[PDB]
Amino acid sequence: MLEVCIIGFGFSAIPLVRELARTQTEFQIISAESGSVWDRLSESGRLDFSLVSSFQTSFYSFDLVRDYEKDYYPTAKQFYEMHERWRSVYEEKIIRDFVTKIENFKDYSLISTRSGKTYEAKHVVLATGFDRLMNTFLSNFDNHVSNKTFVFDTMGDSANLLIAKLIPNNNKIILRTNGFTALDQEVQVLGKPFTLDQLESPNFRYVSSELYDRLMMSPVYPRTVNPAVSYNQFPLIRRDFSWVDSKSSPPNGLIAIKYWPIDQYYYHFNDDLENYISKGYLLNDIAMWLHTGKVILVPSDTPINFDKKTITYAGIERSFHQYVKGDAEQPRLPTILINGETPFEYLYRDTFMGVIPQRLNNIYFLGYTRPFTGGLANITEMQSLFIHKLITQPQFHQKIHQNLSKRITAYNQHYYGAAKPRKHDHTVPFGFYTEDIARLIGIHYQPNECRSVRDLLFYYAFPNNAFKYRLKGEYAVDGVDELIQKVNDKHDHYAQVFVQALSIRNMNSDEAAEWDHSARRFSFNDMRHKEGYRAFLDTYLKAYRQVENISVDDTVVDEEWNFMVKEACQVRDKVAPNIEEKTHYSKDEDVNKGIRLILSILDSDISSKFEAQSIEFIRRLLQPKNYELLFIRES
Ligand SMILES: Cc1cc2nc3c(=O)[nH]c(=O)nc-3n(C[C@H](O)[C@H](O)[C@H](O)COP(=O)(O)OP(=O)(O)OC[C@H]3O[C@@H](n4cnc5c(N)ncnc54)[C@H](O)[C@@H]3O)c2cc1C
Ligand SMILES: [Cl-]
Repeated sequence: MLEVCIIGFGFSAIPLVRELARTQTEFQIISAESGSVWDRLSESGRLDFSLVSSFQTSFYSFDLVRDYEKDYYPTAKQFYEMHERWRSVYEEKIIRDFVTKIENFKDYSLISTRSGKTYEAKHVVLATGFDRLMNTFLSNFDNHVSNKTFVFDTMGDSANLLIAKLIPNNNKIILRTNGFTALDQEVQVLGKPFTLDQLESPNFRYVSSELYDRLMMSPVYPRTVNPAVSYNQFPLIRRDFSWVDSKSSPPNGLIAIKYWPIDQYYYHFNDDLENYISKGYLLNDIAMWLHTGKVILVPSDTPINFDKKTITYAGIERSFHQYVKGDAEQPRLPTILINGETPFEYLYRDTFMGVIPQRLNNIYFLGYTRPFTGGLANITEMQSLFIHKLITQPQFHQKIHQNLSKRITAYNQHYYGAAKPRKHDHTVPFGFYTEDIARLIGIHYQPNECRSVRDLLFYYAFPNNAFKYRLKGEYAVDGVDELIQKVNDKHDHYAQVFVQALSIRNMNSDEAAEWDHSARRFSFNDMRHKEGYRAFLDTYLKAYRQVENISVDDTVVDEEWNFMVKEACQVRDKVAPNIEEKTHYSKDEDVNKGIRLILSILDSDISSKFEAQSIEFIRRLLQPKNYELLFIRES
């Protein structure tokens, strides 16, 4: 009987197939001839965009050890070409067919296919991805439409991409909204560029959940009164977060849009704009669009007449060309029968770590957990190690399964509390999830084993990417020592991130929120760095039109739109004048002082005013008081 059958081969399955091949475990892959969304986008010439996630978090460790030389955002073409390279390596292991049904029994499953052939396997892994309505819409979009109005009832990374393609042709965008969370995908730290995933230092949650909450949440929840942040200039961007009940922040179930702020876009791309646009680097700065009025936010109950295609706002009956509403993704699962009889109903909270459904036996799910920030690779690489160990080590399979229902209950109590289930439950902070899996497998690090300040920087501030856990032990990858060294040298050993936590250790949440927004450029949604890029935006629109071979008449003044913008931006016009120029920027000065201190004691042993108080905090990091995670235990 077949030891392992993997159903679906795209991107998520690659690291699991690698480990099964290494241990020479018997496996077979079954994957559809139709392919993936990337295949159909490639065939229609629509891989003309870029990822919302950094290279280090979006490609697997065994590629990074060869190819990493700098932080950057890959293109969609680069991502798909990597899928195809690995498909070519493993194609001899792939049967091209479509699984229609799985009958699950006590220790094996019977797999049915559209061709009529059946397969038996002890262990079955599903890696089939999601269906998304927005995908078809992206695949049929005519990007030459010009001088029209669009109404959106949803906002998300796919809607933000469509908006980026519409803005250059003088199209006007109305968002009927109940709020959204958007975050600059690259920020400045003392002028230097960092991708947002580098700033999260997740293991500081072990110091205390309250400290970590202060470190992370002021850009998401409306905690600062600073008139420069977008959620004070445009209050309709604020979401209702009354559902949150967990003390673990950012909460499981929070989602965010990641976008290019125009200042960092200028820094990277101004010298070769037409080529960068043609490669897929599109300016998608939703904060710049709100600043300029090219997008307006209106209340969710603003009335729409769908027969006449009008929306009524500011006393104006505004005609619109197209209405856009996204849909809920759903996992692409075949029929699955419990004990060969009872249809299985998929529920994220009823699985362990999104991988092990407790209602089935020896069936595992790979690729159905989504990261809050960064790429899917971090998640699926760790899931693959977890699945590989469950399949190949019976003692580990038993250790996890013997108390599986108790582990799931404990996980849900920790991360969701009494909150009712939500459709976005499957989204997790990536550096909590990777560390959780590492502790379950046993490839984690121990804070008490740090000897020097440099060791503490690696433990707490070096990002919890999957490759962090593949230097030593069971799942070691050749070349990770050099990769970690290069990343450390290019980021000053993450001292600047380490010092953030040091700086807010004694603040309450209001003080920490004010401190976060006291920088000359704070990380997220800083509306002081938009007006100065108006001339560049004109240059960008011209470049975009040249690449798409479009001529756009922008001579006609749309006074009606200008009136609607004025109504929509009343709060901005009252709040923005309160922005004050400052002589000193507390956060910039505090971080600069902290970096100098840390780099000066980098190689000091831990056992050997501000400096004294900082050294005391550092010594306490060897014995963090909030390390317990009850769902890791075997009891
Ligand atoms: C527009 C878009 C942009 C994205 N951008 C990013 C980004 O910037 N960063 C990031 O990290 N992720 C991004 N993703 C998410 C993610 O990386 C992709 O969704 C990725 O394709 C998921 O890989 P997968 O292997 O899980 O699924 P897929 O790539 O969809 O592969 C699954 C395969 O299984 C096959 N299959 C399905 N059902 C069956 C069956 N019953 N029998 C046999 N075969 C079957 C399918 O035909 C397919 O070939 C994006 C996704 C989309 C749609
Ligand atoms: Cl990177």
